[PDB]
Amino acid sequence: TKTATINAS
Amino acid sequence: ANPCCSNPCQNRGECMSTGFDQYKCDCTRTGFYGENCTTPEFLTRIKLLLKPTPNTVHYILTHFKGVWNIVNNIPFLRSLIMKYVLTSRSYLIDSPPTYNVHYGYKSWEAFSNLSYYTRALPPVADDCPTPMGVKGNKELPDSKEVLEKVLLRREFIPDPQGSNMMFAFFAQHFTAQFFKTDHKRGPGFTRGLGHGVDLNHIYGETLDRQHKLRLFKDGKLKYQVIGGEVYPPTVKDTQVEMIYPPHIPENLQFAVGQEVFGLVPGLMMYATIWLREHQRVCDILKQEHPEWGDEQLFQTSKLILIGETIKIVIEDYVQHLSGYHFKLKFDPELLFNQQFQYQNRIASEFNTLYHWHPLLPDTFNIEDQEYSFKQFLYNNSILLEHGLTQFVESFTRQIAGRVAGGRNVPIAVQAVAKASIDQSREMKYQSLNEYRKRFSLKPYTSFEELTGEKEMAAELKALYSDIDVMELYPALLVEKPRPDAIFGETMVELGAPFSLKGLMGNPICSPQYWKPSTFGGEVGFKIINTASIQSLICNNVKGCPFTSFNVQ
Amino acid sequence: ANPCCSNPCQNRGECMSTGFDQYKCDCTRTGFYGENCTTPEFLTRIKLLLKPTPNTVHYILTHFKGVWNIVNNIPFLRSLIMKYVLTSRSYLIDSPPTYNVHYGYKSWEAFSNLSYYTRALPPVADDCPTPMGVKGNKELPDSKEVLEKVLLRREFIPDPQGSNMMFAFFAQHFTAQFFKTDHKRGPGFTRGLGHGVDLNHIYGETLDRQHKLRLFKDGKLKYQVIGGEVYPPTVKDTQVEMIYPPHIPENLQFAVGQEVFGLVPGLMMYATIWLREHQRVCDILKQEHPEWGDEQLFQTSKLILIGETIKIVIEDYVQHLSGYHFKLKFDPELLFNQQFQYQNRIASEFNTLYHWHPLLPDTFNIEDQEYSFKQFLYNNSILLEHGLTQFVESFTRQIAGRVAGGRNVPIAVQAVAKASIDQSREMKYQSLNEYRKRFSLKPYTSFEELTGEKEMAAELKALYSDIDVMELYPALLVEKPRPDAIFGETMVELGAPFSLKGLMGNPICSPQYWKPSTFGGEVGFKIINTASIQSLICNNVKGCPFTSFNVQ
Ligand SMILES: *[C@@H]1O[C@H](CO)[C@@H](O[C@@H]2O[C@H](CO)[C@@H](O[C@H]3O[C@H](CO[C@H]4O[C@H](CO)[C@@H](O)[C@H](O)[C@@H]4O)[C@@H](O)[C@H](O)[C@@H]3O)[C@H](O)[C@H]2NC(C)=O)[C@H](O)[C@H]1NC(C)=O
Ligand SMILES: *[C@@H]1O[C@H](CO)[C@@H](O[C@@H]2O[C@H](CO)[C@@H](O[C@H]3O[C@H](CO[C@H]4O[C@H](CO)[C@@H](O)[C@H](O)[C@@H]4O)[C@@H](O)[C@H](O)[C@@H]3O)[C@H](O)[C@H]2NC(C)=O)[C@H](O)[C@H]1NC(C)=O
Ligand SMILES: *[C@@H]1O[C@H](CO)[C@@H](O[C@@H]2O[C@H](CO)[C@@H](O)[C@H](O)[C@H]2NC(C)=O)[C@H](O)[C@H]1NC(C)=O
Ligand SMILES: *[C@@H]1O[C@H](CO)[C@@H](O[C@@H]2O[C@H](CO)[C@@H](O)[C@H](O)[C@H]2NC(C)=O)[C@H](O)[C@H]1NC(C)=O
Ligand SMILES: CCCCC/C=C\C/C=C\C/C=C\C/C=C\CCCC(=O)O
Ligand SMILES: CCCCC/C=C\C/C=C\C/C=C\C/C=C\CCCC(=O)O
Ligand SMILES: CCCCCCCCO[C@@H]1O[C@H](CO)[C@@H](O)[C@H](O)[C@H]1O
Ligand SMILES: CCCCCCCCO[C@@H]1O[C@H](CO)[C@@H](O)[C@H](O)[C@H]1O
Ligand SMILES: CCCCCCCCO[C@@H]1O[C@H](CO)[C@@H](O)[C@H](O)[C@H]1O
Ligand SMILES: CCCCCCCCO[C@@H]1O[C@H](CO)[C@@H](O)[C@H](O)[C@H]1O
Ligand SMILES: CCCCCCCCO[C@@H]1O[C@H](CO)[C@@H](O)[C@H](O)[C@H]1O
Ligand SMILES: *[C@@H]1O[C@H](CO)[C@@H](O)[C@H](O)[C@H]1NC(C)=O
Ligand SMILES: *[C@@H]1O[C@H](CO)[C@@H](O)[C@H](O)[C@H]1NC(C)=O
Repeated sequence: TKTATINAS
Repeated sequence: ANPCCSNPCQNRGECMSTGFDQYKCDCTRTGFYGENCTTPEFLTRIKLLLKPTPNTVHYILTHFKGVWNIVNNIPFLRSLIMKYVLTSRSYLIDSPPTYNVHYGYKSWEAFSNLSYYTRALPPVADDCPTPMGVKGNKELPDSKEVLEKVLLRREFIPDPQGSNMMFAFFAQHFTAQFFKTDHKRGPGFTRGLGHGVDLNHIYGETLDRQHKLRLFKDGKLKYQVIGGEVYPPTVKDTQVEMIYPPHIPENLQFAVGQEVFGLVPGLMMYATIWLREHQRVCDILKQEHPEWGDEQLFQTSKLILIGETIKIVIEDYVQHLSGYHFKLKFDPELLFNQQFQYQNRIASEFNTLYHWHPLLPDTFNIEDQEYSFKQFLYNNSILLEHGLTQFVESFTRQIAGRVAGGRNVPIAVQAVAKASIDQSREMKYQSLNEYRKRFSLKPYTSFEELTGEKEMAAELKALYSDIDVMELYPALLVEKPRPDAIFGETMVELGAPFSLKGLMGNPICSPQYWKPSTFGGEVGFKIINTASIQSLICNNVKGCPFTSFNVQ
Repeated sequence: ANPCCSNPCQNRGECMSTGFDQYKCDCTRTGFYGENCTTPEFLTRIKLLLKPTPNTVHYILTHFKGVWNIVNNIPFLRSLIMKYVLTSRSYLIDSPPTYNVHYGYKSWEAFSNLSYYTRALPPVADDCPTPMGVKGNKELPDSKEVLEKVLLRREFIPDPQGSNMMFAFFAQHFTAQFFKTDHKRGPGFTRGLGHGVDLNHIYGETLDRQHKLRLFKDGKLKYQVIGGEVYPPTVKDTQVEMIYPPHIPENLQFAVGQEVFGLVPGLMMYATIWLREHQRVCDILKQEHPEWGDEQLFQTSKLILIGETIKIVIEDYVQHLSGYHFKLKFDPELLFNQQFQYQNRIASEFNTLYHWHPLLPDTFNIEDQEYSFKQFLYNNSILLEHGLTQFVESFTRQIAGRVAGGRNVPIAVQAVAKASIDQSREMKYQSLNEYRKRFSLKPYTSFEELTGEKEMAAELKALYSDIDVMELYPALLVEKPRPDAIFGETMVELGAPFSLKGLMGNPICSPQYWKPSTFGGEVGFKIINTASIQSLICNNVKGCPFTSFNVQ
């Protein structure tokens, strides 16, 4: 979750 | 003629011939006694009365979502529960292993020879009258008949649990490291001498191979960069024995741990993702250990990926498959105060039950294109054409077929389904009911009970006559699924124990290994403990596409 | 330069470099904490205060013979005690295994590669300043110097415990199945992929060899009858490769499981006895199972001999070596409620400590002759000349040399003793004191403390300077023996744990295997449970000569 959120930004 | 042909001994008691026409049951530690180990010992009785059925337990685990919520958030509780599910399986698998295709009795050959798949139930002795022992006819029903009447797919039946193509291909890629049948030897033989999650499908079964795939710098794996994208290296460069149809372009002849992934774009996709993840971890460890060399960087990264793999398989893969509201957990510590053997030998039966072909769709839709089985096997260009990102987005969206249920095996792969039947017969597998008992399940008393319906049951009754002669593999694909589930009782109850042993039985799960220093420190240890299918893709797929094993 | 060169982490904590000149200790599960895992936790403090030293325990076990008598006759008590001795060793060996000659850190290569001997203590990193890490000089003292000054035998020193030639050759024959160094690869490699008591020295390491040695009738092994006596078949008759000098006639080139057993008539004697015992058991099982075939007869017999071997090694071999008044017992059941891993990997250190050459006499007295090492080596005619009966009566009478004590290594075999020293250095073994700590023993503070005397201690001090740089192998042969014992503390405490794992870790000791049916029934099971070195000889040596491991 946390990684997906920042990396997807 | 073998007096044990009828599988007379119950409750795991062992049958031994005592003369040409006599047998004896060894009820040692069975909790029962009597000629056939059927008379229960007081305590046995007590225990039996207190053990809830798998379906009751499955029910509880799939309801009361509200309480499961509090539990899922009470670490102590969650651990407590995960421990129960872990130990509840435990007592089921023989470890050290026992039988194999050639030995219906313990022998040093059966034990020592790692080239054999082990067997949960011994083979039916060659001299038995009927194929299942003494029941049924001199012959089992035509496999083509069984195949067509109740296994082949008419209309695609989608999996109610939402499994997608990400899941279908992960199942194929993952299990490919330990289900590596040695065709030149036979169905009961394997080439995966590691008998577990050793990641040889990434690193190679042998040192010679591994070495050809390694960069020997920073502990990394060789790779090429096409269009700015990292992909496995070629055969020309690594010289890893692997021979592709001669027309495949040089740069499209990928060299990976498992020489069979090179065909399927879906398998090559995971191969590329894990290769990428290895290097990633290598970079992370190098940063923490500027003092380390290539070997340790490589070796430590391999240990971490093994852990990541087990973490994902339990908390993501199995979690999904289960349908539980309870959050399954990967915690080796849960077993430290338990009696558990950190060793595993892959069972022929685990391989058989895992023939989940009904999962395959009729076509594979990537982006706007829709490919047939024919143009989607052996064609690596599709992957390079669409890219990993599109492949992930697409595979995440496409639903997989239901496995249990009946008639859902794509005709395009029917020969594979017929082989499962034919080969199981070759390896003289015992009946479905014998395996059900073997796993503390109540035998079925009728084909209707098995399927939960009438049409297929009737066709089965016509072909087999007796439910006690019904075969395991076909039964698994026709079994009445659980409420809106992908599988039926038999599949879950036989596979769970095999899986736990393959996952928790890994050396890195043992006390001497399960510590930070084994993975280069707290950093490397965290990689394992925070691993998920979303992270794996996010970290290694341009754009960090959203992903999961279910179709949203 | 490796920051871990000084072996900073104590109490089994693991050292990991955290930078070019920094390290960190992983005190996980060590019961201690602190930079070097030296600060004991509360319960640790307690446990330490309540644990008696090995010498105190050894004392108790070798005194109060009167009470030991009552105990030895109170099954419940005897079992109770044997359980303590079993579990007291337990927590010592890493299983699943960890290090090897090439890996000072856990790796999948170290774990999976069965060609390596495993290591109780990791090797000293190649980049360390001194051979033992950072202590001592750039070089260890000349091995020839150590050899001569304190290892070589001047006058034969007989073993106070009475060990004889039956014991000396049994030690050699028995351990030959698992200590099979792969010379083409190096001292840290083995050819015994079974890593234990699998009896490959009788049946062969490979199916190919085994098949050439089998009769394929009644499950028996091929054999020839010379002068009415049963002997092994020849290399010509079977074509199994054996190690024999050019001048040895064909009729004297016996074919046995271990191709090296023709090197000593003392070895071929045991080879003949066990071959005989296999057939014997085959005949017994055939009688019980007229319905069985060759394969099962063979396989079941092999399983029984494995059990007989373990039985004898514990109740006769180890019993003798121990000097205990307590009757050691072979009972797998004792471990069933305990956490124990039924697996084993042979340690390089177990091989090293086992170089018990001082046991060898200066000449071999058989009947009326005395043979030098030279006329005994490769002379199977001596065995045929005297016969097994005479060999047994003679070997039972001849006393063996003491091992601990110092200066008792026959000059005739000095190159072998030098190799142990040289090879241990090659495999970068850690100091004697590191291994002592590794096994919960108090490090020695002076060479005089080690030897229990002054002359040799002084010579050692001269050569090594620091006791903390003293080497394990030489130390074992010079260590102050225990009261009238053959060994000193270090030998017993390092070897016992390795032995237990090799003996009890055998699959047949596991619950699924430890049952009558596994050995063809109560009859076959009894063979295992009543086995002794006297029975083995009695049943297979004409005349049933009295025998034992001690000189009356
Ligand atoms: C795990 O179990 C597997 C299944 O039993 C083992 O594989 C099988 O192994 C046997 C023995 O190696 C093999 O048959 C062999 O024997 C045949 C006949 O022996 C002769 O040939 C020699 C040639 O030098 C001659 O000197 C003798 O007089 C005699 O005629 C050979 O014809 C054959 O090539 C082979 O060597 C089975 O074919 C085999 N089948 C496998 C290939 O599926 C496996 O060895 C075992 N693994 C371990 C590690 O023990
Ligand atoms: C357990 O560990 C053992 C110790 O590491 C392993 O044995 C060692 O294994 C290696 C690899 O097989 C072996 O070296 C090899 O590599 C050399 C170079 O690779 C090349 O040669 C090929 C030839 O086709 C060529 O195509 C390439 O371009 C490249 O030049 C070879 O020269 C050498 O012959 C060998 O194949 C070590 O010698 C080896 N040493 C042993 C003999 O002591 C062991 O394999 C491992 N066990 C398992 C089951 O993995
Ligand atoms: C133990 O199991 C055997 C084998 O299943 C039983 O033997 C059968 O008994 C019935 C009734 O006598 C016969 O119709 C069968 O022909 C017998 N043989 C077989 C192979 O089925 C036996 O009755 C059981 N014993 C007990 C005490 O329950
Ligand atoms: C932990 O162990 C290290 C390594 O043995 C100790 O470091 C040594 O400390 C003494 C005193 O400061 C120095 O003379 C040495 O040069 C240090 N390094 C080495 C390699 O010996 C350290 O003191 C120990 N720490 C604790 C808390 O006991
Ligand atoms: C540590 C794992 C504990 C597992 C027991 C818990 C839940 C079981 C529930 C669902 C799994 C479904 C089917 C079993 C069949 C094969 C195993 C798949 C995973 C693997 O390929 O291994
Ligand atoms: C199952 C019994 C385990 C033994 C525990 C009890 C007592 C130990 C006492 C004496 C043995 C002496 C020295 C150890 C060295 C080598 C092991 C020899 C046995 C083997 O080659 O295996
Ligand atoms: C809080 C505890 C509630 C226990 C009630 C458990 C009820 C599970 O009961 C199960 O229901 C299934 C239908 O979904 C049936 O198919 C199973 O055979 C049945 O055992
Ligand atoms: C939709 C994907 C389903 C994957 C499940 C594959 C299950 C079995 O796996 C297959 O078993 C065969 C033996 O019969 C082996 O020869 C194959 O190499 C192996 O991949
Ligand atoms: C009630 C039981 C009391 C047992 C006390 C045992 C004390 C043994 O003490 C031992 O004596 C040996 C001398 O033979 C010394 O060599 C050992 O170092 C010493 O620990
Ligand atoms: C009778 C035994 C005396 C042993 C003392 C040996 C002291 C070192 O003497 C050595 O003995 C070796 C063996 O004979 C020779 O090979 C060496 O050359 C010699 O230097
Ligand atoms: C008196 C008889 C003592 C027998 C003990 C033998 C102990 C170790 O055994 C030996 O170890 C060597 C490794 O250096 C191997 O090369 C040899 O082949 C092996 O027999
Ligand atoms: C291979 O893949 C390409 C790209 O998707 C596709 O256009 C082509 O039809 C495929 N080739 C074959 C021979 O199936
Ligand atoms: C071999 O053994 C015989 C019989 O004991 C003996 O007489 C002879 O000396 C030995 N031969 C050699 C070369 O040692």
